[PDB]
Amino acid sequence: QTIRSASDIRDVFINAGIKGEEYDAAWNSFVVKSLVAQQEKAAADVQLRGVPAMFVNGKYQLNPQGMDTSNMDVFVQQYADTVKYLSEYEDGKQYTTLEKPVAGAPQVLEFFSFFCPHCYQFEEVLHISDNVKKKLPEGVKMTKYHVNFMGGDLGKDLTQAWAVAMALGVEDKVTVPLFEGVQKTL
Repeated sequence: QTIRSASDIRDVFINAGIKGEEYDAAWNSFVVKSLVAQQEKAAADVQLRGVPAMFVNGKYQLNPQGMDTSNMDVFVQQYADTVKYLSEYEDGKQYTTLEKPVAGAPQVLEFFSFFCPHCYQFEEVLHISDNVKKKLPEGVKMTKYHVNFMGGDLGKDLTQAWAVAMALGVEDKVTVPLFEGVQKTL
């Protein structure tokens, strides 16, 4: 169940409960085609240099380097808070303001890769994700986009695979199995 190829990614989806026909149907769908393009554009729109990264309303970029890292606990609590705050802490510290705002951007957008070790931690060690969306205000959702500038050929397939996950609404079912399958390969 390690992920070294496209078919391996398919296997993980199947073992998550998505049937191969549904996966293939979505893999080749218009919506998924459109989602891979938008994942790429949205990264380009904020001039994304790397992951993990998080942006609020196309306006603000979370700045974990300007956060209290005394310990893990305090850091996770402050990160989930800055997200709460901005979705309603001084500029240049816990967050920065984008020069040219991205209109039409999701309320809260995280960028990640199944290849990125700090992304695996953010998601399944620090639980930054779970922790921010447990404090996220009502009517505000967290979106996650996969980036294709990591992992070569396999990275692009994972970006299209994620588009399928979003297309079918099975993000919660495959996130962990996908992180595990790629990180095990490391």
